[PDB]
Amino acid sequence: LSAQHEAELKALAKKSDDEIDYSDIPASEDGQWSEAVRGKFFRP
Amino acid sequence: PMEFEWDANKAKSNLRKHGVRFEDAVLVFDDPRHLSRQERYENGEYRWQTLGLVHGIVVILVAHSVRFESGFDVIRIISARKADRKERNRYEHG
Repeated sequence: LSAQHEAELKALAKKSDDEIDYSDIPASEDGQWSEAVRGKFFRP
Repeated sequence: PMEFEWDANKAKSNLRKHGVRFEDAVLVFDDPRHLSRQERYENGEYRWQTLGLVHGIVVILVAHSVRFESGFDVIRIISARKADRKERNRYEHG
């Protein structure tokens, strides 16, 4: 990645949970993730 | 086979509000450990949420739809944000 793109991702990695905005994708609970599939859309 | 679509204005707003690019949100599907849950049927497609690791640096949550066409699938990216503590816990240990 460019240095600037990498920097954006490292800044995001350091964001605290307090700084997350749930207005478009609300917070979940473990129970809502009971029927999840891992690797569902993985294409090699 | 899979292709990706989104509204360009929604992508710009998502970057402004949440700090996540849709071009990076697409990369959750390249993480073999991505974790996906189906929410509802909406406007002729299934809405899903997927957690995955982007560029080895950050776990993101992606809201998207899936539609099946003749010989290919289309994922529409709708929203994306950093995963929180519970969501990271499901991504690592679910």
